[PDB]
Amino acid sequence: AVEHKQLRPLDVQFALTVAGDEHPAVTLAAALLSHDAGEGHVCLPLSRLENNEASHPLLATCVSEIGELQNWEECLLASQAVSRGDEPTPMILCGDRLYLNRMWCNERTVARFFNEVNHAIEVDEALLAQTLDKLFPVSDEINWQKVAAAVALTRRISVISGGPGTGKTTTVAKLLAALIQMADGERCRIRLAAPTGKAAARLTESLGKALRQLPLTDEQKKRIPEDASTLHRLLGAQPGSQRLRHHAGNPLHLDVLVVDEASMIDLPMMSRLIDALPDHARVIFLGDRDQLASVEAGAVLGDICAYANAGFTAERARQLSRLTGTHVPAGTGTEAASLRDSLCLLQKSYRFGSDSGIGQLAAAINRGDKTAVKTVFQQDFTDIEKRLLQSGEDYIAMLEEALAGYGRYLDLLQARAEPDLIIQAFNEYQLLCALREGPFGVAGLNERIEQFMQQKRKIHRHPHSRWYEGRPVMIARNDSALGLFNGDIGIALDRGQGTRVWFAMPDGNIKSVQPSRLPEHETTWAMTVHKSQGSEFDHAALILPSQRTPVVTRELVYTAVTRARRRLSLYADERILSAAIATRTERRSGLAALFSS
DNA sequence: TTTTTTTTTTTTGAGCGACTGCACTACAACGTTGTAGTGCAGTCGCTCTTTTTTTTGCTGGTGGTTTT
Repeated sequence: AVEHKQLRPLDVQFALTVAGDEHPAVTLAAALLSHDAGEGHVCLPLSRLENNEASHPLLATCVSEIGELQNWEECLLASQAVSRGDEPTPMILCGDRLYLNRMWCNERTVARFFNEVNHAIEVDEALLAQTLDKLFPVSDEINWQKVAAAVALTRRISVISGGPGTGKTTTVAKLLAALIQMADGERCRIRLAAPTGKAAARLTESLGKALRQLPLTDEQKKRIPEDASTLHRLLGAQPGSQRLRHHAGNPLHLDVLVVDEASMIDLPMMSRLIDALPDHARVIFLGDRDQLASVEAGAVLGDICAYANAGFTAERARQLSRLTGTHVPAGTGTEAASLRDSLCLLQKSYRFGSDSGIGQLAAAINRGDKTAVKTVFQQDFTDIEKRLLQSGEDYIAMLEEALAGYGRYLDLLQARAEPDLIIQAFNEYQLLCALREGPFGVAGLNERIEQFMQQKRKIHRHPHSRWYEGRPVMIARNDSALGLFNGDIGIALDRGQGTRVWFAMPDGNIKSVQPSRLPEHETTWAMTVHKSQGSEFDHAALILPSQRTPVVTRELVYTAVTRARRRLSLYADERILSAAIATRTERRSGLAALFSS
């Protein structure tokens, strides 16, 4: 890539410290490995290092041995920095892929967790089928949620892959209801994990409103899960040290663990969660397959769910047909039966069907760009609009359409109404941009919207006050004392006691906080796609820059499409949207070779 | 080029010198035994200051703060 050529000083200093007085081949390999680990690639194949490097004949002529060091494996193993996994070396080369020692340890831990410990819990099939028939009312055709709940309650470790609006939380509620109704006398300490606090709050309110609907008992309501915790808070991560409370000696005293949003879970946090689990806990992972990658280096959920396209096994198809009582198809071939059995694919979306163009566009994002052009082209399904953004008049037209997007918000702001309706009207329309600074970014679009509200008589703003009535703010760091998490929106207005910011709590109430008590506050007229994950908006509008950037890729446009409930607008060029679909954010990892053997 | 989380403390005196108890042999009183002197080991008090010393250019010299 363009960023991969501009070498960071960290990779150069790491290569000069690790290699030192060794050959320049080890220096170039360590620099390329550190640069690929900085971008998020877990493994480094030796074929790319051999072919796509111009210094390869130079390093071939620099080495001098009896065997001449023609292979990269002998040249790396001749140095004291690369071993086969026995000596405590920083770099590990085992399967013709060079990685770091920590990444190799976490990759082998994930492969051992998903290849060996995932055994089959044998339960009664008749009572499970009766609970699935009494919980799921649809029994006429094939329902993927029933098969997902059956394959999650059958095996210990299970991964549920599904997009937004497909009823994943209802599937988790039916799964937990059948889990408690199956084991009556056995105690079940259900635990819920989330990577972020706002997604944890959404998970708590969604599972509460899903489990209060289903009929339970007096002892069944006692075994309701209490709360969803952060992954740093469940394992006991400290700010100063990396020492965990449940690292390797005492595991977490849990029975079943549901980890929501596994797409934002990186490889070290996944390995630290795996090392904390006991030998009897059953873990259910949630997340989308085609969603955006993790925050730090690593891609766990994508490399897990890459084998979901092959299908199930021959025996597992008959097992699912005996459990669900319907016709479950089988997958052709068998490469890894445990991982292909533990996976599932959700295709039937309940909040949107084939009549809406949003789901068809989300299905056409993973396909070629001409499928997306055909999806936007014919009749637009009264849901998706596309506006070309090339010059300043297109920018003025985009701001004019954003005026109509925030029209109900400004109407409720000018009419001096209750703040709850103001927050409910603001949570229906949302702009999503890629970058932060410049003319195309967060700070550009926020300042342009503030200048446009200063121009037209819609929002009065004092230049020296910085806390005018009607500014939307968002928090950047968590604050458990105030009850607000990262990614929560607040609207500043004057109720009569002064300019205070109202936040919409997930418990149904509204909280008025002083702006002096806010730890962080950033203007949120246009959110980044990485920071808008977990939330949902009724009318989303994606804005992509004209300059080519590695942020705008297939998963970014997919998360921008799946962010919209009903209406979605686009402001991008044709060439940028055509090139962003083909350029997929691939992350090289050794999971595809370890799961194939 | 984007971005995630997190609130639990800990530990710290040792050498010098005496008190007391049990073992251990030397030697005189009545072969054996009681009294005396010393060695070794467990247990315990105790105790660890005091303080102040200065040259630096007021504007030393074409120097000089502030409004359009």
